[PDB]
Amino acid sequence: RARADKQHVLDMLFSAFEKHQYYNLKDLVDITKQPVVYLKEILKEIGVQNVKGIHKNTWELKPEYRHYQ
Repeated sequence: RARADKQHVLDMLFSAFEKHQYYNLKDLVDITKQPVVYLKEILKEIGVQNVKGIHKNTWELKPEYRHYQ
């Protein structure tokens, strides 16, 4: 089903995370005009969230169990 985008979308995340350890939702959509709700679900399973000074929305691929490399 939409898992094709999932595997292909992770490649885009690694490229984006390759330039910086943190990325907000707005930055991720510019890299992929795919529905955020779809991106958030992928980030929800392996991603993480962090609020900072001005509640900066950031996300990080949780590497705790990425057997895939």
